[PDB]
Amino acid sequence: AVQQNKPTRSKRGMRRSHDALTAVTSLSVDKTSGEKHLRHHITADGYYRGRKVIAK
Amino acid sequence: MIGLVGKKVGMTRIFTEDGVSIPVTVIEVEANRVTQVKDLANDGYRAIQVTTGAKKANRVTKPEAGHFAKAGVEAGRGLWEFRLAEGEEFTVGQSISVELFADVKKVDVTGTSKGKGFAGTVKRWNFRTQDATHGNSLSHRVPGSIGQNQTPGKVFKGKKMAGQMGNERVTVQSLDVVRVDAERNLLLVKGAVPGATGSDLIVKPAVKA
RNA sequence: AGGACCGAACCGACUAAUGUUGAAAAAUUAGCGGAUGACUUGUGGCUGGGGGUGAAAGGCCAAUCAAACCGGGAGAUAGCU
RNA sequence: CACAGGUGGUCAGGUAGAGAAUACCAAGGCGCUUGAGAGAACUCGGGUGAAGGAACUAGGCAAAAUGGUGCCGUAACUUC
RNA sequence: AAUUCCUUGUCGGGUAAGUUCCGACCUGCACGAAUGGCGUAAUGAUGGCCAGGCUGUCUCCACCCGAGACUCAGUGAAAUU
RNA sequence: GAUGUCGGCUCAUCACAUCCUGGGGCUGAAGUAGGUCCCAAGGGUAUGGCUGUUCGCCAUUUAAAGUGGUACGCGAGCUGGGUUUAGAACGUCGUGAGACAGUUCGGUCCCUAUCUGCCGUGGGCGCUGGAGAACUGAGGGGGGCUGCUCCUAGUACGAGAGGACCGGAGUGGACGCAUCACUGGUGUUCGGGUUGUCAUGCCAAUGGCACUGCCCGGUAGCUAAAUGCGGAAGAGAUAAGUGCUGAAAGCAUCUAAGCACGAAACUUGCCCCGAGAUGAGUUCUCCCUGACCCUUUAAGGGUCCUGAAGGAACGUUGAAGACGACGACGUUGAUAGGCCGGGUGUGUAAGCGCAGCGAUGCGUUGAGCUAACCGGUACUAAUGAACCGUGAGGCUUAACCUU
Repeated sequence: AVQQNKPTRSKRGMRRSHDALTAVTSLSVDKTSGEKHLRHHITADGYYRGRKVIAK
Repeated sequence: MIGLVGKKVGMTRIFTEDGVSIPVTVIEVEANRVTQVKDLANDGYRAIQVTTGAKKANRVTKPEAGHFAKAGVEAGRGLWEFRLAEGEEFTVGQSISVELFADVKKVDVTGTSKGKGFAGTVKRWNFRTQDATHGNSLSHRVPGSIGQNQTPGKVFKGKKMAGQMGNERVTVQSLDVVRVDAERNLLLVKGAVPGATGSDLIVKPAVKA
């Protein structure tokens, strides 16, 4: 139920070796708007694949 | 002898004139094309590598295309190897049809069993369920004891516990060959075979005999 | 008429499960007992520690009871750790 | 503790109902101060179940079952 | 026997099978007459036993609906050492 | 300054002094069936009544219901009937408080797993240029049970009664794996019936809530009670045991030389995993054929150009799945949803007309609706890109090009 010995800082780091986050490989660029966005996601200005989806 | 690669179409029944219903699994065995022949001199053993079906040309990788191109055959959905019993001769590009099973009368069917995911001991190992009442506390389907006291202060290897069940290679032996339809590339075998509909199956003549 | 009957409120706490570093230092859920009476409840009052009270279990007397709590004798004593 | 507990009195709508039970509602008041996905084992709270029907178990624990009104009818025993 | 050690006494009843139960027997280890004896209708969340009904209690588990468990974002404990 | 107990439950694992099955010697072994001893641990090895019981007795099964070790295995796995607190009685002891290893009724079982271990599943790096596949099998697991009936044969045997060995065939029990065609369960995502109540203005028709309100059916999926399959045969070397030839020892002798048989044990054969088998293996295929600079001049560093095979990522997703992983697909496209057709299920919708005072009935009508299913269909979403991964791959030696 509980530990018999205090795990080391080395053991703590070893467990956290798989906790590293992964950054997005790259961001797509809208063909017309030209702004960066997540692939398959609309841009911040409401564009997607150069179609100007609803932006209100 | 060598076997063939087919697809599990499904299950149906065959009504005999004597009033007997035979449960049959329909296996679609298209022509198997020999992509490579391995011999003792070069590979150290005798076998034939075959392919079946069709694959999108756009999705065939260049390393795979070159392998098919050398044999001069169209790409299939995969590659499988069959050992040769010291009396079989095959040539690259040869097509093997379901007629090979014409006079076999009994086959061994291998496939990937349906995946049950993370299964408990009751389902996976047929463990007996404990009492549903009479004071039982949160221990209705739990495994129970998993070892002995200090003397073997450890759990033995191979202990039956919960874990992945199914989705593994399984062979069912000695299945009667109900029908061999060369025209429709169909093979009917009495009984059920591993895997879901549309999965690949490896059919070989029965080894037990 | 009834320490009568069935049954809510109300007062209890027989069984089971849950919870057991709990939502809760005793509760929740489903059942359960009494429910015009030796009933239940609000407010105020009285009984004080070898004493109280007790349809009596050593029960209860501020989450503490085979002698409450607080301060004092007091740095009791400890051939024991 | 912004705690499933405890806390006396007063007010008492509609339909069904014997009813202040219960169900659904009015007036009125709330969705309980982490959410979003997934749809494994296992745990918790529930629903259903072939054939059998207490073989379970210390024990029918738990569950299932019975359940209302009217009429008919109702044993041993009894302090009537 | 809420009492009986020997003891699962013996016989009968109930069960295919009954150390329990019920009825007799009396060899009462170690009942007995207001620290009452023996009966007793009614009553009991009381102890034991047997039936009908009923069922996932069980043979033997299957599926399903929800709350967790699992993954993501925010916050962020504990015993132990 | 805590190593929790009897029995039950769950889950086991080993020993062999073997209960069954297998192989043998002897027999006061005719046969059938036994007795005794030897070999053998592969697998298998009851349910119930009573009692807290283990045990035991009893009932009825089985080829058999083995004996032991494992903290009298197993409570950070369950139980709490028993033992073993506080309540209360009986018998008994005591003047009494109380007591009994006498009985009797009642009586809180906590822990979110750090490490080892185990069951699963990933990440990293390695394997010497990189990459996509198919393999070899060192090694490791799984499996190994058995009844009954029939034929041989009413034969051998036996005075009869009774009744085989060896061999062959069929059909079962238990167990295991797979599967959903059938028989069924489930099916709160499908259809219908129905009670109370509220609402959609009202009628009609519907919806919410009442355990899915209560119910009746039921698709796919999952699933057992459902239906397929499995244990082997064979081979090698043996155990007890039986032998052949044969001396030491003129004989005898299974053994000393030599040679042949011999069991569910052993090694194989069957099934699964498996090259982190760092001893990192094999085969096939694919990709890369730049230009310079510095220097402590070497498996060195840096710049420019180049960015392949392939991979990953993202998206649509799956009979794959806890998450990773694995599989399919991404417009040169059926991956998912929708849509179209069909099937299946439910059981004749609504509206209107007719009959009836009415509740209802009838016609339109096997109607309407219909999830996960089947066959199709680019209508919607799966975007051009970007990102990772490079630029011929060390040294030594030997044989070949230049036998």
